[PDB]
Amino acid sequence: EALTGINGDLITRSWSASKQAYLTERYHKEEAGAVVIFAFQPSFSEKDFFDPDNKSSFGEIKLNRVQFPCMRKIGKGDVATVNEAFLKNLEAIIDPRTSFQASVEMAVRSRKQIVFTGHSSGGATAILATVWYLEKYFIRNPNVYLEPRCVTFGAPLVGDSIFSHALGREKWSRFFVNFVSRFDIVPRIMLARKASVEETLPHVLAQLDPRQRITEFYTRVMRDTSTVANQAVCELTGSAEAFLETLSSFLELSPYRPAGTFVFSTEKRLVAVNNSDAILQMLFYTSQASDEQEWSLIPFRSIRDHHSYEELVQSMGKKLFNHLDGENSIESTLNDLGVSTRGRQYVQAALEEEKKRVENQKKIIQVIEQERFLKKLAWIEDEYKPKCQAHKNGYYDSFKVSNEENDFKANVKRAELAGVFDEVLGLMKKCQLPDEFEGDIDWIKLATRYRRLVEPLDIANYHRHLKNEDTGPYMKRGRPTRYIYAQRGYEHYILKPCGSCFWAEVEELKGKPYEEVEVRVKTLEGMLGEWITDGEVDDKEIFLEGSTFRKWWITLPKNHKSHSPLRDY
Amino acid sequence: SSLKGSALGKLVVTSGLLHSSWSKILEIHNGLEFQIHREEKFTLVVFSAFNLFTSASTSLTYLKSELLQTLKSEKPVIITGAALGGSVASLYTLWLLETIEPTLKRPLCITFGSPLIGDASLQQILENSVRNSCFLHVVSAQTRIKMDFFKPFGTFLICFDSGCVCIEDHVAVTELLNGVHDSGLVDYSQVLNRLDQSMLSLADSRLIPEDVIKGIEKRAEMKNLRFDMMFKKLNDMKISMAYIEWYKKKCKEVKIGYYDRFKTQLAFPSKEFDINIKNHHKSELNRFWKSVVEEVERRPQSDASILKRRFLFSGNNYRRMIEPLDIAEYYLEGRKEYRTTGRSHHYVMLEKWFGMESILIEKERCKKRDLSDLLTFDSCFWAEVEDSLIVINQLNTTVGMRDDVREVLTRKLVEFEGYVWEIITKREVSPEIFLEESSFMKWWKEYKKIKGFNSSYLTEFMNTRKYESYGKS
Amino acid sequence: CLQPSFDALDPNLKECFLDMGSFLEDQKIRASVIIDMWVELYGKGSSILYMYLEDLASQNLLKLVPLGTNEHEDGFYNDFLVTQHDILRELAICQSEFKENLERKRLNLEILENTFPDWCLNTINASLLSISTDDLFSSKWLEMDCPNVEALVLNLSSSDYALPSFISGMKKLKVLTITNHGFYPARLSNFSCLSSLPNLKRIRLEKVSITLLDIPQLQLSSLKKLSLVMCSFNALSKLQEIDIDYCYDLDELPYWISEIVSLKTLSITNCNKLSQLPEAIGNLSRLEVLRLCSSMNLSELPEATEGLSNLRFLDISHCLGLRKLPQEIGKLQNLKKISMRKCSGCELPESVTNLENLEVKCDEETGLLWERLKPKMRNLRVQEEEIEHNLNLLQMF
Ligand SMILES: Nc1ncnc2c1ncn2[C@@H]1O[C@H](COP(=O)(O)OP(=O)(O)OC[C@H]2O[C@@H](O[C@@H]3[C@H](O)[C@@H](COP(=O)(O)OP(=O)(O)OP(=O)(O)O)O[C@H]3n3cnc4c(N)ncnc43)[C@H](O)[C@@H]2O)[C@@H](O)[C@H]1O
Repeated sequence: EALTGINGDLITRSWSASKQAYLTERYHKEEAGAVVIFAFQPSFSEKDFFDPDNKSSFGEIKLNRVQFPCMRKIGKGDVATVNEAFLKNLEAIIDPRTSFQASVEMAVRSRKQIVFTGHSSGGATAILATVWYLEKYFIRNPNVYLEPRCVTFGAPLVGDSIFSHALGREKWSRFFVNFVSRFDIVPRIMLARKASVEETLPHVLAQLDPRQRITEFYTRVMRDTSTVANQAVCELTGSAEAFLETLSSFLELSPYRPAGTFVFSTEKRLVAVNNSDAILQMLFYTSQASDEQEWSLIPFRSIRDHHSYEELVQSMGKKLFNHLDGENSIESTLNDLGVSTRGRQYVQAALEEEKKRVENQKKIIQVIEQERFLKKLAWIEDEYKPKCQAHKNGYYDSFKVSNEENDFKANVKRAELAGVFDEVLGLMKKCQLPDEFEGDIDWIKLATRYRRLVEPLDIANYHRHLKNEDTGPYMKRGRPTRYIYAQRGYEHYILKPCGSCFWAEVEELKGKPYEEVEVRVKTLEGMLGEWITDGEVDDKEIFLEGSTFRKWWITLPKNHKSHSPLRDY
Repeated sequence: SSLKGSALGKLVVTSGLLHSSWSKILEIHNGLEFQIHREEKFTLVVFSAFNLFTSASTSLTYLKSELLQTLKSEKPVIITGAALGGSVASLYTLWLLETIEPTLKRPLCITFGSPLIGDASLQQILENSVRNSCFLHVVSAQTRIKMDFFKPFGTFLICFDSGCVCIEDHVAVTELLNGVHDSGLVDYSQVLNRLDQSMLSLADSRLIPEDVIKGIEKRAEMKNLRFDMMFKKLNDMKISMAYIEWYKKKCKEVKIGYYDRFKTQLAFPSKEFDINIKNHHKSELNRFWKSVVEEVERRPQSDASILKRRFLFSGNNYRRMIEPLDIAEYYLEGRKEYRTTGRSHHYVMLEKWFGMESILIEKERCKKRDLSDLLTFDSCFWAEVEDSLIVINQLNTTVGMRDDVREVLTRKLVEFEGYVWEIITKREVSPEIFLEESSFMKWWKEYKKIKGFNSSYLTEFMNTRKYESYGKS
Repeated sequence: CLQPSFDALDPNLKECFLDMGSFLEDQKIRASVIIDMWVELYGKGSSILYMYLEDLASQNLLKLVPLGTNEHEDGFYNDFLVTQHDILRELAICQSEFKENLERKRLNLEILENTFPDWCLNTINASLLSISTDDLFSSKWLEMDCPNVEALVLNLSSSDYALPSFISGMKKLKVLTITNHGFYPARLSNFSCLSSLPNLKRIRLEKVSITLLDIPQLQLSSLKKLSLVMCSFNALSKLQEIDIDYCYDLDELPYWISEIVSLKTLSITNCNKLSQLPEAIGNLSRLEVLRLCSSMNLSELPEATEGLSNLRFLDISHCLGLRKLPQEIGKLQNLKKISMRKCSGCELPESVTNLENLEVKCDEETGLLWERLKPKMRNLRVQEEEIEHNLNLLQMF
């Protein structure tokens, strides 16, 4: 109850509700004191795992950005990928006809600690329901809305690497728990291809439903999972990236990745792993048989252990509990589960890569916490800008004329900042920084303060040397990705409950017929009015006599200047 | 590490390429053998030594055209072969890779123990290139290759009694193949069956000793840190370029260009600053950009040999700003024909790499902009000017000339002034050439006396004192 | 104004400020010349004179600008630059105007194209007199017997200049200053005159082209320091320092420099045409400091550095050409400081594991490279400093 946070009473009640929900093919609501449990009904059919309308080799559909805003990478922009049938069942049970939303609202009104339980196919819907409840009510106020838990038994994989990254960034991975046994085909059935098991699905699915082909089915599943297990560690280590690129397009792998806390179970021990990558390697090695006699009865035992989840509840306290990631001496606890020796080093490397990532984060924060780094920003914001404002010009045109000597200092302590910022960006892009680092408010504030002070000088340097004539406009191509990353991060941080390119527009509208740039001029005049008050652009520099914006507003026709909102001069 | 190679070998053996390749090769076996087998997933053909390749040159060209037409459909094609068929297929794919674009599907050749003799000179061009990624050699543990001058190229999949591991280092492949070649060739079908049985097995031992993996691992960190140290040196190279920019800006104040100033202080060293500009802020940039060009040409940073735009965008400015300083040193020694014989390689490489992507851009120009800080688009411009001077003096010093050499030198002067007016009309040259003590005005003064009765619109533009308005608002 | 500010300063500081007016007006002088002049003339220490220079810079009397990232070391003040304003120089020269030419200690002599000053004919008892020659000067002046001269400053402007004869009349001259401020390397001759003066201690030569072996032919024992700046190339018993800076035609160092046993600091700075060093440099006995800064064409260092027993301070610097270090440095026990800034192409030999008690000053990458042997070496005080990209080199443009 330390590395997970769940007691035995909640597990017992959730298991009882999941067992009782096997009837009527509907969700069962059970209220006890403060806890309100919702047990989703399982579905055992060939269409429940793979959607008939989907024509891809794997059940895949990109999440709609309107429904799930937080399930995306704020840097790249790639949305997550989930199963289609589970999502369809989710919006089917979420419709007002099923009255699930009313029950959820009634439970969130007075009760607290809402937990979601379900069986094999019920856990797949319970995970998505917990995600929906987190994105609807929890994201508004973490203190008002109690932390919703989720306990599933043998549910298959539902999200991909993007889903796990989005869960880890918002620190929501501590609310999901999935119980998996040593021999269970359901948690590992989604990694197999739809065409590989197209014939064997209905028979084994009807057999696993309560109330010769199995061997080939299990062999195909394990063979399809072995490729993913090997490619995962090959991409994590980076060995033979060119060979991986050559062999990647030849075959199609399932992008499903385990998400949330997993609790492996057996006769005597209860191992819990919190690493997203380690579980993928552990599943294949735990499903393996040591000798041929165990492999002979491997399918008959795997199809039988899928229902033997009631013993886990009664014998929870008697079993040994240990954490793999936090505690050391993983040799004994990994050998007791059944993993061989060669998988132990794979698991240890998958665990040590996270420690190396944390060490890289510590190095980055120690580098940015120095005084030499902040000295450049201090000199820029306290020495150069005020002394340039003292004259009859701004720090934008003074950097373009480059008459005095301080402009060389601005160039050097702008390139020196751009170098380290691009280094940090390349570190965070190549999967070398933790998922929470981008969610840190300190890094967001630092990136915003760096952008709002360096991007004007960057545009001045870009336009003062006529580089736009050879590299096209600055806004289209020629803008560093660090500014876009910082802008998207700041927007997602302020909108979870740009003005920096303002000059980049003024340089484009200058020297153009007024009849052609009507909409652009008026849109800029409408936007900078709020860009002044929110803090993106400054009111003093743009309104000086020597500023380029004043000359651009003067050269505009008097008809537009009379009705212009920014009439200050 | 060793387990990473074992995981790669397990992936490629469970993928099912080797079984189908061996089966198809032996079925074609059951000179030069050409296969036109087409599959729904990917095309797999078996080509089963210089004379044999040269004899089928027409068939090789036809097959290369067919393979290009097939790869145009975004379909991967793999060429395999027997012992000699492996070398034949390797030569064929090495010849075809030059025409095949890296953006399209790259052809992958898979050979089962083909002994080929290729000297280290051929291995040096593809030391870290992506060509090693095309060829995959799988050999038995007992079978080896006896090579003294030959160097192994490409990834080598070495199989053992249990499993197979891939080696991506040439030194490790040479160390493993240090023994003499084995005349006996075992059946690869039994080897594939044993590899499949080992992949089905839960445990697999590590056959590579620590001395083999040690050198590979320690070379890994240096070959991976060279990239990032160049990435971080780009920033102080930018500062050196800023130093040179400020030097040029200060030199502009005096009525003389920076090219002529460099040329005159190279012969009369003084003032203690041009020495630092020449020896400190110039050699660093040259060495760094030469290394960057060599590394990008060897191994691409992205597809289709596309280096990062941050690198090439700055390399273009570097070339356009530094090449005249090298032209000065080249022509001061007395050498001629710089644009053809004396031009460096990395300059032309950067020019081609910028011209490739210079079409997709949406650039547009307006005449009202100030061109004072504009850089000359043709960096070899000065390389022509000096040449014309070598002609002009040649007309005055040597008396008793044959009139035909006079005529061809007059034609050279005419084409030179035509090119000058062409690049002036398009506004593609810097206005620092019209300075008082600039070399262009000296050339014009030397050419005005020789021109005489002949007249052109360039002469009128120069005499009317309209060159002052050029490049200004 | 000027007189009250001069009187408010220290007496020694005021005398040094008054003597600083010997240089030409609106000129750019390096601090080493003034430092050596004040050390040999007044006799005070070099550190306290550097402190006096800093104090005069604090009072805005003179302008001191550094041109090198290296800090103020012991005996190395060549990178720094000291310029004076025209008004301050005129105010300093205006003092002691009532005193006669021979009565005043500091004198200024201005020469014409062919005419000579009236004071050059008669004898002058001044200890400090400077002669300024234009380009048209043919070294024709009246003879003067002035044995009291202890400091002589020459401002050359001719391509072919002849040394005056009355230098042989001088008896207790201590420093010689020859600075060619023309447009071409000046040619000099008639060196035997300086061979007659037996009390010359420090000789400085700027922008004068003379043959190298004519200096040992002088056979002067009193000489202690020799400097050569921007010069296109048992006799020396007490010569201790040889400064060769900014020589562009220096392909190889001459052989006579190696034969002397009394050198202790051999500085080779900004010599970008020298790629090889002779082995005879290892025959030197007591070389304390061996500077090779900014000589970015020096390929590798000779083996004879192993023979350097008392090489305490080895001021290596941004030498890009350096690619190899000697195989045995550990035999140099007295070595204390090594700077490897911007020069990482050379690989640290195994001998670095042997020598201990080193204060290494390098950059980030060189510091990280040296940190590989940090657990092996004992108490290696690796220090990483900062580089300040300044634009002060645009004054000597
Ligand atoms: N004509 C001149 N006349 C006189 N002096 C000159 C001249 N020219 C240079 N100097 C001097 O050279 C010094 C530096 O040279 P200099 O030439 O190196 O000049 P600077 O680089 O310091 O400044 C250039 C400005 O251009 C923007 O930078 C982006 C961005 O940084 C990167 C992608 O960014 P990223 O997205 O992070 O890269 P990736 O992640 O790899 O993208 P991916 O490949 O898709 O993955 O491209 C860069 N970029 C875009 N366009 C250009 C371009 N036309 N030229 C060079 N870089 C470009 C940014 O506004 C910067 O002010 C300057 O200080 C000058 O003193």
